[PDB]
Amino acid sequence: VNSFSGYLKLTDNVYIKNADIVEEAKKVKPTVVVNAANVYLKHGGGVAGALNKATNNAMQVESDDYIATNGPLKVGGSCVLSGHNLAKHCLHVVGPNVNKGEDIQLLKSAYENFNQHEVLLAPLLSAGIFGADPIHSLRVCVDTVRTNVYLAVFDKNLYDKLVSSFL
Ligand SMILES: Cc1ccc(-c2nc(Cn3cnc4c(N)nc(N)nc43)cs2)o1
Repeated sequence: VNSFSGYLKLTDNVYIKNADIVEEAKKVKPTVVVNAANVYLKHGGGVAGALNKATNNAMQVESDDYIATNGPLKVGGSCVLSGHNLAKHCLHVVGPNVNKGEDIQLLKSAYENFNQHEVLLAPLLSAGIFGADPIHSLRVCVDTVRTNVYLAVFDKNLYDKLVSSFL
């Protein structure tokens, strides 16, 4: 038993809520929050910009040091860094961004990173400004992640469609 509340159950291990991921992380302070990162860990917009802003740019400073030491992530890849004031840890995961010509098939590889953590709060990968269909995205999540994932979907219209249009 944990501190998540108000989630709709999708499968044995997947849950969903219409929530801003920043407000949810501040309220729950989970062990792991997932960031929808890019390979450079440049947290400009979407989930990444919003999480970074809530850490007063400390996430960006820690990320720049990580890149200066290790180089960029892979599309489909991840790294674990601090969660700052929002979580114990932040799992930065790079879903494919279709507006940059990135391969949609790498979305499954991105979600595989979640399996290294028993419980996560996370956004839908490659949704929002990353330009994938949040619904194909939810199907890959459900068919790939085996650990306990609490999804936050910010857009009410999108949430209603995903909960409805789910097979
Ligand atoms: C077609 C359509 C309508 C809305 C959207 C998008 N949603 C996202 C993901 N996202 C961005 N910011 C946040 C945030 N603060 N909280 C959560 N849970 N998700 C976030 C990217 S585009 O796409």
